[PDB]
Amino acid sequence: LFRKKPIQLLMKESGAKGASLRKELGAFDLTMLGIGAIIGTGIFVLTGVAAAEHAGPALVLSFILSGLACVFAALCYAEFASTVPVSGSAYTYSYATFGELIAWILGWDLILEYGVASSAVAVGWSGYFQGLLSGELPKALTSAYDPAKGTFIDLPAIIIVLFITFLLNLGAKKSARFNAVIVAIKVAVVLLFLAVGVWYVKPENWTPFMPYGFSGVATGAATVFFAYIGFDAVSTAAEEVRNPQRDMPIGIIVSLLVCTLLYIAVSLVLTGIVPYEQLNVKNPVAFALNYIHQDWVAGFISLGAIAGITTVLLVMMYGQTRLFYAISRDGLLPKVFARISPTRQVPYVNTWLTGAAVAVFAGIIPLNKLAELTNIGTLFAFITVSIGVLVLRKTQPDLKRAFRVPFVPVVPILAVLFCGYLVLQLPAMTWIGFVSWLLIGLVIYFIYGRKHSELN
Amino acid sequence: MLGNMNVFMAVLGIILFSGFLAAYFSH
Ligand SMILES: CC(C)CCC[C@@H](C)[C@H]1CC[C@H]2[C@@H]3CC=C4C[C@@H](O)CC[C@]4(C)[C@H]3CC[C@]12C
Ligand SMILES: CCCCCCCC/C=C/CCCCCCCC(=O)OC[C@H](O)CO
Ligand SMILES: CCCCCCCC/C=C/CCCCCCCC(=O)OC[C@H](O)CO
Ligand SMILES: CCCCCCCC/C=C/CCCCCCCC(=O)OC[C@H](O)CO
Ligand SMILES: CCCCCCCC/C=C/CCCCCCCC(=O)OC[C@H](O)CO
Ligand SMILES: CCCCCCCC/C=C/CCCCCCCC(=O)OC[C@H](O)CO
Ligand SMILES: CCCCCCCC/C=C\CCCCCCCC(=O)OC[C@H](O)CO
Ligand SMILES: CCCCCCCC/C=C\CCCCCCCC(=O)OC[C@H](O)CO
Ligand SMILES: CCCCCCCC/C=C\CCCCCCCC(=O)OC[C@H](O)CO
Ligand SMILES: CCCCCCCC/C=C\CCCCCCCC(=O)OC[C@H](O)CO
Ligand SMILES: CCCCCCCC/C=C\CCCCCCCC(=O)OC[C@H](O)CO
Ligand SMILES: CCCCCCCC/C=C\CCCCCCCC(=O)OC[C@H](O)CO
Ligand SMILES: [Cl-]
Repeated sequence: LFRKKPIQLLMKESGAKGASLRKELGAFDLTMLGIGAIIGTGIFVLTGVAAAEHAGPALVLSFILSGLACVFAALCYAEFASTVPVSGSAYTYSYATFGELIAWILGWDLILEYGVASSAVAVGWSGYFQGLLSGELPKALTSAYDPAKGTFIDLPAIIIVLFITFLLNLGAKKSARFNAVIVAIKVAVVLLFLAVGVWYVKPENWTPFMPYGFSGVATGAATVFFAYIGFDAVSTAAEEVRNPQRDMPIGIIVSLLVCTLLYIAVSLVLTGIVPYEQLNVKNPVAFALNYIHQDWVAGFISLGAIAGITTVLLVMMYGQTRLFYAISRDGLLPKVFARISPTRQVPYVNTWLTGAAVAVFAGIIPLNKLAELTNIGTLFAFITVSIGVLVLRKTQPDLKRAFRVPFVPVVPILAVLFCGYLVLQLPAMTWIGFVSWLLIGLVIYFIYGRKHSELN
Repeated sequence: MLGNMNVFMAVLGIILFSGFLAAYFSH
């Protein structure tokens, strides 16, 4: 059940995959990788709805609490990327520290999390694409999820997934320079909203600071936690990094700490321009600029959001596909094969099927539910890795660690407590989907999962 | 790297130039 995977074995698979691949990537390229995976739908969309219905102007404290939970968690991931510098996240770490049973549960949870996160990202993207087009407007009933009045499907959200699914299937190799271009488009547009929006900030809009009390700051924090998911993606590039033991921890923590500051500033400027009660909009940042008659800058920020949110979508789908290739190689799920040449067949993952699943949920499920369901799965993964550092310090203490978590028990415990606190802040119905999904996975392990590449 | 740092820095400046410009010409 708790049969651990030796770190030596994880080095061999990473060393076989990254033998051909060229190494250039440094601390800067990995910070871009991190920022690219972090800034997206969370800050561009969730921030509006969360300020209007959960915290109000106090959404800034809701970003601090939520931001602190991720810092303590990211510090744990950095110790893991320093110690096990292989192309892989939480699934690989749990397999080395806890063992097969914990790695399967978390693994199966993240198959859902990356899928559900892609739908939430694509729903957010749609609201910015629709907002930009008007000023145009498509058929009224193909603009959002199925409610009681109007809309049936969110067609732009269905379409963007299919465009991303077509790109990943085209097999076009990644360019670190091209990623520096898009990440700068995203960073510059955020700074532009801050620099232009500061002039129109009415401190009157901040006066009823905590209208929903601290209870509202806490539920708000569980929502806007989503915006911080993405720092784990720095482990992808491990087979292309010269010295990954000290560059990947830098990338993880730096990309996170940068975004936390932008996030605090965006919250203040947003609630400062528009009264909290008017921010429940599909495009809050474009709306705030339109509210104060900066129409040209608003469209320019809508463009940056479209291009910038698209990179979040590509990462999420890739991280899921990579995760399916890892679970099946370990024998915990069956092996699919497809001919790469007319006479040469290799292991395959059906991206058209994994992408179709995402496209459907993106077109029918409201953003809030999708985000809340990603938040539960991610918080439990974060708690697992945090304890993983402690378990790896007790068992296997001799391992080389270029980066070490500052305070040996305290910080990993704090991450467990802060994340644990945010889990208790999510709606009760969010547990129905998450738990039932885990029961399905737990059944899979006893029937199939015990017929894998470590039973021997 | 290096080229990737310069490429990043240059586009921030291009967008911040174009942005500050368009912002000036508004009610
Ligand atoms: C680094 C930051 C703080 C400084 C640069 C900000 C740029 C974007 C500034 C420089 C001058 C600014 C303008 C100065 C004066 C006015 C008139 C007033 O009705 C507020 C908006 C408006 C129209 C400003 C819009 C933003 C603007 C173009
Ligand atoms: C220069 C010649 C251009 C010719 C014009 C036609 C090509 C269209 C290209 C689109 C960009 C998308 C490229 C595909 C990027 C895939 C990234 C990937 O495989 O994974 C994600 C990565 O690891 C983390 O972001
Ligand atoms: C302690 C802070 C240390 C950091 C120092 C950074 C200084 C950056 C430059 C600022 C000048 C521009 C000020 C723009 C401020 C927004 C406008 C404002 O506050 O009021 C409207 C104005 O007074 C009537 O037009
Ligand atoms: C690239 C550089 C971007 C830098 C962006 C700044 C950082 C974010 C700070 C936010 C707090 C804002 C506090 C400023 C309050 C100003 C009040 C003001 O301008 O009031 C005028 C009037 O009341 C209304 O029209
Ligand atoms: C094996 C099964 C054993 C049975 C136990 C399973 C847990 C059921 C939980 C229900 C939440 C009920 C929520 C009711 C609505 C109140 C929401 C609210 O305001 O909550 C504030 C705070 O969270 C204080 O509950
Ligand atoms: C504090 C108030 C806000 C002010 C905001 C300032 C930041 C924006 C920078 C613009 C210049 C960007 C272009 C210059 C940097 C790229 C070129 C470079 O670094 O070097 C040249 C060459 O590439 C070597 O080989
Ligand atoms: C939303 C669906 C509509 C999408 C519409 C997209 C535009 C298609 C037009 C021309 C193809 C360009 C052909 C000219 C480029 C020749 C080089 C080439 O084949 O580049 C591919 C690249 O190297 C590896 O991706
Ligand atoms: C007019 C016809 C022009 C020719 C057709 C070109 C296709 C359309 C353009 C861009 C695709 C944008 C999609 C988003 C690309 C994201 C790339 C990315 O982040 O790739 C991973 C990175 O290289 C490592 O981290
Ligand atoms: C900063 C306010 C947010 C505005 C957006 C800025 C975007 C800048 C982009 C990338 C950062 C490049 C990496 C940061 C370089 C500093 C690295 C560092 O602090 O330390 C290196 C090492 O760990 C020894 O201590
Ligand atoms: C501070 C509160 C948070 C509010 C948000 C920040 C506002 C400050 C604005 C611009 C900083 C400059 C951004 C330009 C990115 C620089 C990229 C880089 O390479 O930085 C390393 C070094 O500074 C190269 O000299
Ligand atoms: C949270 C409760 C909601 C639960 C929502 C359940 C969604 C099920 C929908 C579609 C499945 C079909 C699409 C997935 C097909 C997978 C194909 C694939 O990945 O094949 C490669 C193989 O896995 C290599 O090991
Ligand atoms: C058998 C046990 C299985 C595990 C079952 C776990 C059930 C969820 C737990 C706690 C939150 C209960 C209330 C959930 C709905 C309200 C939203 C919330 O959590 O808090 C609201 C806040 O306190 C005011 O706004
Ligand atoms: Cl006007």
